[PDB]
Amino acid sequence: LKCTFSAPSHSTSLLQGLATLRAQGQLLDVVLTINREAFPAHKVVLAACSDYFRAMFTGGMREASQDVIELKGVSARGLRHIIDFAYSAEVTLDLDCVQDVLGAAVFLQMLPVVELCEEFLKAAM
Amino acid sequence: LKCTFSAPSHSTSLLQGLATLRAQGQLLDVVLTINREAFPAHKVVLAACSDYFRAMFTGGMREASQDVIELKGVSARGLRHIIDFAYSAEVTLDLDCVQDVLGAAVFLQMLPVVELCEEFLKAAM
Repeated sequence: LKCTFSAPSHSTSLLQGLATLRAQGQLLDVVLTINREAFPAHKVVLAACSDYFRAMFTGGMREASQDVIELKGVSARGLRHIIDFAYSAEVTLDLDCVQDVLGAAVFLQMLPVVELCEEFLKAAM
Repeated sequence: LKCTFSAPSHSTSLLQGLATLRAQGQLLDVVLTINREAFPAHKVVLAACSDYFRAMFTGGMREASQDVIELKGVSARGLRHIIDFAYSAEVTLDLDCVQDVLGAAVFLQMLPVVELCEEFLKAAM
């Protein structure tokens, strides 16, 4: 009588739970820094939706093991939006911030955010 | 012109990413044990879908600071299914294992699994 059952709302509920844990400052295990600005996160969450972060945290230049990692290559504002996306599946865009977000999304290999930025640009033009 | 966009596929892709990281043995930060059987996991994933694990890993219990935690009273077979559900949104049930899985889901407050066990048992009879 063996049968497999699925819970279609589970991935959404799990994502919401991850975001409430970050907001409560709980179980965090990395702080990414851009210049002097600090971005706390869960390595496993970022690794699960970006092959860039996955490579960084599961191999790496001895940064894989660090608790505080200086991130080069994107703007601080871009990184802020990308992390908030990882925990929410959403991004809030305007023409002032889209350069930062889109550049960061390409660099950090988060194609769904690239596509959302392109949708925004079609509408804003 | 300011607008929020969402990616409906993100929570599903993220869940899949978490599952592949557990399968590769990557970024794990807890081992639960039942009679010396080891169950590795990511605390933040278990905490994001069970109020029991969230209390254990974020609270003032002695367990909150332990990397290896003994789960007294809990079914080892049941725990296996519960953790696999956390990472997959699925459970595979039959009449041989369902009692273990239901009992562990109730104890560990994995509420969707309780419902799925009840649905299987209602169908089986």
